[PDB]
Amino acid sequence: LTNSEKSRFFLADLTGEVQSIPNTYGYISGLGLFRSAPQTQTTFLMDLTDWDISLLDAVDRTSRKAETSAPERVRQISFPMMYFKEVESITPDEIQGVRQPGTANELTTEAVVRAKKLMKIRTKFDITREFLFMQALKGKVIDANGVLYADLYKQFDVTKKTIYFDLDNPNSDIDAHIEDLRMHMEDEAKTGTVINGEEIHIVVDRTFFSKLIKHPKIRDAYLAQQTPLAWQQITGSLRTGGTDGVQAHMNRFYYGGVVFVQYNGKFKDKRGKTHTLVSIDGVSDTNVGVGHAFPNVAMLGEANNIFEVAYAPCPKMGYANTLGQELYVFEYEKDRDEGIDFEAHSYMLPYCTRPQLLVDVRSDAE
Amino acid sequence: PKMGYANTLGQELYVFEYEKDRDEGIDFEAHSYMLPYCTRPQLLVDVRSDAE
Amino acid sequence: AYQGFTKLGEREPLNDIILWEEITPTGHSRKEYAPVASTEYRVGEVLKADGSKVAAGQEAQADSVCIVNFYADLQLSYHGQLKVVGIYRDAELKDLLKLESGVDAAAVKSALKAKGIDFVPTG
Repeated sequence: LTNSEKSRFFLADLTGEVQSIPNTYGYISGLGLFRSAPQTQTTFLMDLTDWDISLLDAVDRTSRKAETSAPERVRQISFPMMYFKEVESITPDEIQGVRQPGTANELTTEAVVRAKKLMKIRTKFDITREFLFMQALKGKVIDANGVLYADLYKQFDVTKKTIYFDLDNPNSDIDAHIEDLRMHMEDEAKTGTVINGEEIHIVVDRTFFSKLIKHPKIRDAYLAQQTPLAWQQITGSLRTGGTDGVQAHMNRFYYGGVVFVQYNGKFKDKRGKTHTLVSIDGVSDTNVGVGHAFPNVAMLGEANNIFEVAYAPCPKMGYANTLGQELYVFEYEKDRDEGIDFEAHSYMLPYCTRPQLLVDVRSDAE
Repeated sequence: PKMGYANTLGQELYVFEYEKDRDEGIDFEAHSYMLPYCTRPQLLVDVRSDAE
Repeated sequence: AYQGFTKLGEREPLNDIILWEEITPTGHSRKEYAPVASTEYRVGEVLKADGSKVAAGQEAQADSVCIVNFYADLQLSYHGQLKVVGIYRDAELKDLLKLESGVDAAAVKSALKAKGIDFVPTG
């Protein structure tokens, strides 16, 4: 029961309230790829040791001559970490007099405002974490502003690998490119163990997935099948799996021993420019599809995990030299009952210890 | 206009006591947000001691 | 860093290049030098008679091969020794050689081979 329009003396009804929460994506965060590695200091080091092998050259017996092998190579690297701080304040003049949306004549309290502010802060930090994880998956950790914090390829002295699927050409060998991507991980892992290249994640965008599932070779291959998989993929829901941040079921496609998942995650920064999670810095031709292939968790084993995220303490008066945390929230009151201050801190870095395994994928031809 | 007092019934006088940093002293503050009015101003008439 | 990568350095070469040497009570193939000026020695660098590294055009006067890691700032070796020791007599080292800029290896190897220092192939 609130004042009607046009007249302050007659009444109308206020049925309810509709809200438009922004879309948020958390696929990479929910994947569980980046194991948590709490940290005490502000920087962490790492030792890199490797050796090489060669073939013996035949040497004659009577002239007693031999061969030798080069010694090992040991290096060391260091990592800085990003600090995120976000401040929010509550004041009496945004509570006094202001009316609670969706209600006729009841007033906003401090509790609802505080709850909504904290929820927005936590959501912002979650989407920032997801964007950082995706950037680390790309192999280069670029901040939303654009500043470089850790270039994994130069740090480990490796070169990025990209594969051109050439989905436009009807005669393209999809099997050949899939096999190349599959064998690249096995060849460049160099962990000393036995690698299974079929255990990888291939995350592509909308255009790449559309061009892949509509290729004449793939469709003609799956149409001439009498298996339930082909029936589902051709005439059926292409949305198995999922539980994405927005959609309940992500698009995925089985062609070889690998799967292609379509990820639509995108965010905006303060400047207004959008940040598509599945993208290549530089490419924007609109008609080319891009993707990112990274090793599965169960490929190198749990003993050799390559996806870790660090956390170090905030610079507060009593948190020094302690284990890091996902997020710190602090309550500070303004003097003279003038309001309440909020601060949120998070000091993290996602990184990959084997950046060579992060393989890029494109839909155009080289 | 202070936290914990917004959207509350007003009083004749609001007396507050604030402690200065480092026990330097005590800060006071007196607030009063008031306005008197007469519902029937036609009953208020001025009388003067001089002719028109 | 502002450049994107921080490389704290590479481990200095280990004293493992020696495969065989004339083992004698006082040491036969090893001689000690006076560390010249502010000079940073490492394992496998070819030295002259005075103690400085061989430069381009000075290949014929190759006197020995350094087998210690010296530090100019500390004026001490990596084992806390006051002098720098090289290999100048009958011995057999590996191909690992920290040559200077613009100095050919073949002239250095032949000069060392004249004194009885042999180099083995390394894979």
